[PDB]
Amino acid sequence: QSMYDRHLTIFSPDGNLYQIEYAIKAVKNTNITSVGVKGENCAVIISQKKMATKLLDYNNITNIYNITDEIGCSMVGMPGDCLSMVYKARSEASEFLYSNGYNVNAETLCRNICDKIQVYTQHAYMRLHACSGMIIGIDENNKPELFKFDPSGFCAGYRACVIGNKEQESISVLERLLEKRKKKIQQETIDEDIRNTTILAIEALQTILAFDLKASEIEVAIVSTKNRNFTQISEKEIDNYLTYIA
Amino acid sequence: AGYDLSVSTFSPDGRLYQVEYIYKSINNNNTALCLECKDGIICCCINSNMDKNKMIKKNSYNRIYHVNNNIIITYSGFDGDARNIIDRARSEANTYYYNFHTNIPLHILVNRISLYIHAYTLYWHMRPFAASIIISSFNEKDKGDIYCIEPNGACYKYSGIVIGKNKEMFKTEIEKKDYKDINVRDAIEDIYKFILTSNNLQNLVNFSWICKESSYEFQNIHEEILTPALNKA
Amino acid sequence: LTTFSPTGKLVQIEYALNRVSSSSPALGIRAKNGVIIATEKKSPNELIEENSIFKIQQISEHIGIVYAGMPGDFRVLLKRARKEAIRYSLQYGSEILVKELVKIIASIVQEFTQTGGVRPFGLSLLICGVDVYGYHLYQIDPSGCYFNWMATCVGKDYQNNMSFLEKRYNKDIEIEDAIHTAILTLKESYEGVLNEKNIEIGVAYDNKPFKILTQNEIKDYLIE
Amino acid sequence: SRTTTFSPEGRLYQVEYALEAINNASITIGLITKDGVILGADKVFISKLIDKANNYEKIYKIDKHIFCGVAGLNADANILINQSRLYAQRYLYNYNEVQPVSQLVVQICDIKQSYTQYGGLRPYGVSFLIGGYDTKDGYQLYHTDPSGNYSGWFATAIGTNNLTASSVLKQEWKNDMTLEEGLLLALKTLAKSTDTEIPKSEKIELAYLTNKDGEVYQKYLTEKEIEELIKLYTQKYIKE
Amino acid sequence: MYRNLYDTDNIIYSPEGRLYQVEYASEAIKQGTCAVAIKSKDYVVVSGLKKCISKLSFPQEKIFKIDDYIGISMSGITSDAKVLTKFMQNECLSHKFLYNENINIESLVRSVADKYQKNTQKSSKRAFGVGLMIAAYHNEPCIFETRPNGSYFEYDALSFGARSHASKTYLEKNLHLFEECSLEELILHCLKALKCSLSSESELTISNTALAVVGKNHPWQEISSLQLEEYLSKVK
Amino acid sequence: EYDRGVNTFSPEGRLFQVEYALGAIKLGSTAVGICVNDGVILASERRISSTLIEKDSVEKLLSIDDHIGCAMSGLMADARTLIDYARVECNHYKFIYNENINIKSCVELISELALDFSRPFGVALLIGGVDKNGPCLWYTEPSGTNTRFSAASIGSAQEGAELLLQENYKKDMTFEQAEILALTVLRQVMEDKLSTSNVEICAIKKSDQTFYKYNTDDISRIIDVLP
Amino acid sequence: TLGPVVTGTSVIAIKYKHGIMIAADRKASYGSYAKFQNVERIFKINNKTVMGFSGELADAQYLHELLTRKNINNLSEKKRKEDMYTPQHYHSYVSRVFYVRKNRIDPLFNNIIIAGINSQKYDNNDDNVLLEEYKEIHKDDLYIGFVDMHGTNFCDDYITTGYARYFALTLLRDHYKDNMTEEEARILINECLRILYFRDATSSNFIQIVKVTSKGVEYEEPYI
Amino acid sequence: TVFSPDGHLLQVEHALEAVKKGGCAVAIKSSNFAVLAVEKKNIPKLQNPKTTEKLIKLDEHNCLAFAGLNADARVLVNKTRLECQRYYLNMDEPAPVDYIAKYVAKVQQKFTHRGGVRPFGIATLIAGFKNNKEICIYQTEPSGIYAAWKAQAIGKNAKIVQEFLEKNYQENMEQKDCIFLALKAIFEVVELSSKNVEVALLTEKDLTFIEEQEINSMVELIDQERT
Repeated sequence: QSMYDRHLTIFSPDGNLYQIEYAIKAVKNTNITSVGVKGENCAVIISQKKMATKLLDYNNITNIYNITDEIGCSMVGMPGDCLSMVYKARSEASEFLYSNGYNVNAETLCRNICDKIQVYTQHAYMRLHACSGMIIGIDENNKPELFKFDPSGFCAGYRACVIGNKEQESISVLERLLEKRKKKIQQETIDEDIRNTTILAIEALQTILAFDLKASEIEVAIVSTKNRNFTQISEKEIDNYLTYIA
Repeated sequence: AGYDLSVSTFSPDGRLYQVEYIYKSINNNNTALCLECKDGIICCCINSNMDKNKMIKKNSYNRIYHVNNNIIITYSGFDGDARNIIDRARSEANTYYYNFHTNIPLHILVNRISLYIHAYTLYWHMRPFAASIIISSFNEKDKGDIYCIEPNGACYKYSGIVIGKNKEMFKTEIEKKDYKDINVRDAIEDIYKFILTSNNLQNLVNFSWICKESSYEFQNIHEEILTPALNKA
Repeated sequence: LTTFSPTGKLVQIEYALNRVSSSSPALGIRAKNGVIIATEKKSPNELIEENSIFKIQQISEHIGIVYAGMPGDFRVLLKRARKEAIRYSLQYGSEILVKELVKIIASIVQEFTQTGGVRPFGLSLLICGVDVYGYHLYQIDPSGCYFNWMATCVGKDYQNNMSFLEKRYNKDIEIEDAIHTAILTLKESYEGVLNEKNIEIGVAYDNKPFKILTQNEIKDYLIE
Repeated sequence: SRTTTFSPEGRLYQVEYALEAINNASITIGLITKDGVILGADKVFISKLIDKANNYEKIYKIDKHIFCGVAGLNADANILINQSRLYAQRYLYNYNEVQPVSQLVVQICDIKQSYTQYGGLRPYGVSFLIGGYDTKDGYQLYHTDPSGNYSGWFATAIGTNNLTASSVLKQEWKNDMTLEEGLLLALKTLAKSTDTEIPKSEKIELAYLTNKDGEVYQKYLTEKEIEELIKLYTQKYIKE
Repeated sequence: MYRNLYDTDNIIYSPEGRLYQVEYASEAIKQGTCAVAIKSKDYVVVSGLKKCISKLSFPQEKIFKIDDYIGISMSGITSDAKVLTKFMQNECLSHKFLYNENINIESLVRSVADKYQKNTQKSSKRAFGVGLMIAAYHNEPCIFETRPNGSYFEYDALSFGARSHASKTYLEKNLHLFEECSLEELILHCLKALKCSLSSESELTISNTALAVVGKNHPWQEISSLQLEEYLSKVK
Repeated sequence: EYDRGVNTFSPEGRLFQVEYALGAIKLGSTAVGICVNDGVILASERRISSTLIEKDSVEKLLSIDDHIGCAMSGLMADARTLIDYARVECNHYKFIYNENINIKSCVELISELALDFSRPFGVALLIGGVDKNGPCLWYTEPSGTNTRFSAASIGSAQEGAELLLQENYKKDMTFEQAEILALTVLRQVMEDKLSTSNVEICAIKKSDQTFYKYNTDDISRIIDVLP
Repeated sequence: TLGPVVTGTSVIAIKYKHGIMIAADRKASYGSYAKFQNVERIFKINNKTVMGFSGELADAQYLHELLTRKNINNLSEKKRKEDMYTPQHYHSYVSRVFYVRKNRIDPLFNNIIIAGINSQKYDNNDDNVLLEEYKEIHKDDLYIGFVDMHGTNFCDDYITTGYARYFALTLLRDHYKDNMTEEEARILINECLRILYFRDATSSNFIQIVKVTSKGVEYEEPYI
Repeated sequence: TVFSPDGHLLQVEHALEAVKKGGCAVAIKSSNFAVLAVEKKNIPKLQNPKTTEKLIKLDEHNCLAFAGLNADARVLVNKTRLECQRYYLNMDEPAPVDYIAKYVAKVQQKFTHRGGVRPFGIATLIAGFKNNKEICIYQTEPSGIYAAWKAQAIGKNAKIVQEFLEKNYQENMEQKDCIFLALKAIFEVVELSSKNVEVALLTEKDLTFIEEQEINSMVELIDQERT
């Protein structure tokens, strides 16, 4: 029947915003996943490089967008809504420099994005932005930071999180992968986090996607200390890390 | 239960209806085509609207537009709504030329045009655009690149792409010959052979190529090179 | 455009009250030397770091707030709450009074009901703090009204959760004694029996600045 | 539909539901005496965990000589009080004198009337007994509705059970009423409206103006009304 | 669920992919009177048929004037056609004031077709249901026309809704107008289109068919009320 | 049934909100105006059924200016708004250009105000004058169609007066010729007698180029000729 | 702006049978001294028309960019060779830019000279924006216009702006002939700018001569 | 506010019917004065002056007795008293009754033509003075129409009281005779209570009320006239 989900600013009898609820299903319907995990003095984002459901140049299609030279982020969901969200973030992070001098913090960037998102929720101005992403980046405290935001307002932040269509089949796997490094050996920190976290990150993606995970269909980025650049790891290093599973 | 009315209404399945109908709107209009070559980027545009007018001029209905001397733009869909995007494209070049005194690059124009089309989708009162845009260029050092902008953003780099009423037909004809390293002067004769497969011997297909080492700038159709069409092989 | 109804009651407000009736339980109890607040932090997993997601935020050096509804709305009302704690602090050099602050946030929530094309706030607030006129613990309703409570709960199943406070509360209770009667109103009230550093508790801490109790600090009280 | 549309009967819809929405709210009593106007209230008790000693949300203060007893939506009541306090002060800033209540209700009913006429917004589900003292015509007691049709009175009992409590003032009220006799008069109608015989004193609140050439405008404490409640026991100014 | 949901709004699209509100405007121009224009090598003649609503009434004007070398002929509703005339008049006159050269024809219609576009995406303003017919001459006489959706077609002959099909067929087999350089044969060829496409048993041209010519040494000269019935409205 | 929007079209190519007002103009008082070679003569009824009225405050033939007079029909409360607007722009024209405005330039602006896209003005007029090029008579509609008429009629009884003028209008008719003709069509469609109070004719002569309301005394000498 | 801080010298525009001859030095003086000695002033605005400066060089970019932009917009709608913006259009447009600035107080001190070919009888229906024999013109298809900072505009057969108006124009008003040869025009300017080397305090060598013929816009650089 | 499929206005006819459920008010013109009349009701032993619910002033010479929505008159009068004084500031003359009535009618008309605005559900009647020493009682409806009258009545069952006034309306009357005619209009409120009828005698450009003392001397004579 004609239920109460027509507009976006109208509550339901039980009290649920169904326009927001349907917008989260838009991200789960794009069948594009991504994993983000923060370890010691580093954090990485693993993309998937797939068309949001011939002759397409695969180097152009991606799900990683640097907001600044220090704060990078990923995007999923509808390709139209995710592109405009980066521009509503690049024009915001750069605005922080012109209005406050310092570079924007990773935790302040996500909370400032959610403030604009919440405004479009209470008002019937525009449609919701069917997207999600993992904002990555280190701060002035020399600590890595990761933050995930849903189509609604959220500044959760996780040490390891999965965004995409498989969030209901990955917490049972990421908890074990995180446990495979925290309560395990944990010897020292020889600044070899890439061989310690990213190796224990790509392994998490292989446990989610049952494919062989071709190196020409995956691209990661690191924002660790001594680098501080959100550099996209080259193809040769990606294929080299894929053979480390043996 | 009728949820595809406005553009701000999300379907319960998760899809975004009222914007997917636009793909069914561009699938009934005339087609456009473009492809990469080792000497330039030859374009194409078939206007399959011969059975009703037959009174228009031969070289009047042109659907090839350029923002400046080195970036071409075509339409596929509502010809009226595409005029508004060209106005936003040329103004984007002119605004970029004032603030930076140089030609606007391709990877920064496509990202600004796709934002303009996507911006009208979010509104509850403005209707979305109904025109798919093909943006291409050909650098002197680097090779060409064709960006395809469909409704609801999604800027994608291509190497050959067709959009219109036979997108599932001409796509199979391009993957046969590797057009990445052939020429422009021979591909133009091959393009006219494809149109004859899928519907008469008429000169209603106007198209230009951006580069034939002709100062690497957007030329015209050059009728003398178009008239020796291999109409049989 | 949240119009009236023939029965004489707002229907969108009644629907908004159902959202706060199905969220995490928030609980505040005043005392004679401070006010305490508590919230059952439903930890979904170990990925969410506790120092990021919170339910107890500050407004000034003497005002504490608690959320009880739509988590996405836990920041917009906070931004205008801190902004009002600054606009009053610019003109008037002293601290912002709780009654002067709660009447402004109640006016902000009110304007999101009468305005056309807007949605009411899906949360219930719990403003508490030290004042020059004693202590206070107010509760803001999505309708816009506010109550000068003494000990109340606003989360899920509060019809029976308040029953613990109607029979296990005295007018003269110290802040240290009120902690165990608040934990009992959380652990012994419903599910969430594995209360091991999964409860955020803020206190007025006998006229000192607002203190957010740490996990190991609450562990001293969690043994009973 | 919306408030902009009329009805075939000639009445409205949004302003008609608001007139009924205040009928499900607590009662308030108005009363003009020969010493000063007095007001009544009914604190609705959601639970026994309210402060019940420092505050009460049924009688507010507009100015140092104008005060109203609200009845209706407690949420929407705070806006008009925040709107009437400005008009009671903008008149002082523009004319250097106190504002007469006759020029205040007109300034406040127009803000209600402006909502039931355009904007497409819901009306104000509020109605209150606003009274005060003035040098032009002494003590006064006005009464507004959600439509704006204000009217002067001597005694009014809006809220819940109006027709029963208003009938009490049709006979027991007198033209000459002292301050103490008026309080006992308004105390019975405040108690019998809730179908009770005696107020629990952890209930109803009263206020009174009684200008002693300075407009004292004292409110009441939970201990001060005990003496008034005790006087009702001996001298019962019964239902009738 | 179809046939009545995607019909009254200028925003919604049909599931097939057709903006049915704008498509009604294209058909709304067919209820108007007929019109026809002939593009010769150096001249352009426009034949417009007025419509006498009553015997006491006067035939309302159909062919208008914009500039010396630019004149349009509406076909549709007089409400929106008059608005586009003022927009086209203030635009071309501003070009002769801001600069000194005349306004380019295709650069003018691009502004007029854009006016249709601005009244198509907004939900409040509807589309101009009027079929314009811009006939002009700058360096080569060209004839342009619009529709409710933004369009331009450098036509060589046209028709407009009354008996367009009977008139389009006459122009399809008459493509010798380009060599009919003599203006007298052109106006007789253009008037023959209406004579062979008028209604059944109606009055042919009893001084109620507006005619206008434009060319090399010809401004938008409206054909006088005497030059047409002497020999042009007397050959047939 | 499409009636929600104001600017909706029809599958047959027609408007809807405008067509509703097309029938609203067929309920006002009848009127008739004749454009002769020497001037323009107007006529109307005066529904002053209740004798308590002042009989002069209610008028059907107002004046746009001293050279242009007009009639009214339909919503009398909305007809005054267009006449007040016409009294501004025609007078504003005299301040810019020293000559009087042309009716062709005045009726085109009185019709553009009925193109508010509020609601369309449900009113039809019979604007007439002797501005330049002799006298002209125009008849506007809420749809915006401005058709110059030689002799037309608007009102609840405009159907009967239409065919009467077709069988009576002659091009070589003077003022006194049409003055009796402007009353014989009113004598047919009338639920009363053509007294000296129900008729309110006025004319604009070509000589003085100004309008002059025919008072109660002058109309008595014209209503008694018995056509 | 205010005050000609970075002025320029004067240019000389003379028309003849093969085309338009223009000349200008490269000295950009900073008031009292030669700061820049290698700047360009003869600006190419189309494939058939050019424009020169004088006055403040800084207030020329606000006019050069506002003019070269219009050329690309016109080039993007080139559906015929006759749709190119004739010099009559550019000169009348530049005068409108100066007239709207004259209504305000800021005038953008410049004395722009616009020259070009006002015809379309020489095939150039192909534009090479980013980089045999001549012809004879009827002297009426060659447009050379002047624009003052006050908005004064006209067109003639020989224009000279800035400080050379009192020196170049005098020698050129009586020595100018009709249908001058190419060697006659360059020898006329060479003997003319020599006078502007011993009298003008702000002038130098590097006469950037630019000729606009029926085949393109050339460039040359003598040194006298 | 939009039209109807036949030609009426559902937002105006509803508002025009809304004034029918209101207190009656009758006015009557005379030679050099114009006495007004209104019939209200109040709860006994409460509501002492009814805050002068009717017979509102606008100037020194312009009375106004509305009818209908009591709360919607404040916005109508305040938007009128402001215009009555603004006219005095720009033309240096006390606003004539012809201008006030032409303004009140334009206020109600400006509310039905615009969209998203509820029409003024109030029908009034203004009695004042013109520029010359004259008195013309006007009467405005919520639709926007207005016309002068020699006597008029609006409110609950205004037809039966206006019909009675149409018969025994003399031309020129006496100050007490004109009051008796207005006091013979108690055909709306049964038993003719003196605490219900309120009359004011607007004379010599100075409004004044009528005390209840002389009311009883005139309201009691009507009972001894039906036999």
